[PDB]
Amino acid sequence: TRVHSYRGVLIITDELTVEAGSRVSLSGYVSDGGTSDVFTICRLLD
Amino acid sequence: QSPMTVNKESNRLEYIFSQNDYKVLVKGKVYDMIVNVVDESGNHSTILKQKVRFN
Repeated sequence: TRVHSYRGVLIITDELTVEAGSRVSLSGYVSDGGTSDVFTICRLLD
Repeated sequence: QSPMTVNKESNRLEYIFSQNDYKVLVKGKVYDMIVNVVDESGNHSTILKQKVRFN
């Protein structure tokens, strides 16, 4: 009788996954003119 | 001559009259309201020329 044993290595298996997300943000409004240069009263003529 | 309020929210040029202004006014006189607006490029411009009576 021997009963003699052996020894191995520590083998482990795992599944890893990292995830993320996305969101789009928008801000708009109906045009009521716009930032202009030389905002002055005018007198058009044809 | 007093500055007005450029109101973004209500989209109006407004001014409230106080008790101090009325110390230089007389009840009945028909004054003229002239409104000037100055843009970024420094251009004074008359917008309104209404007449007001404080009765």
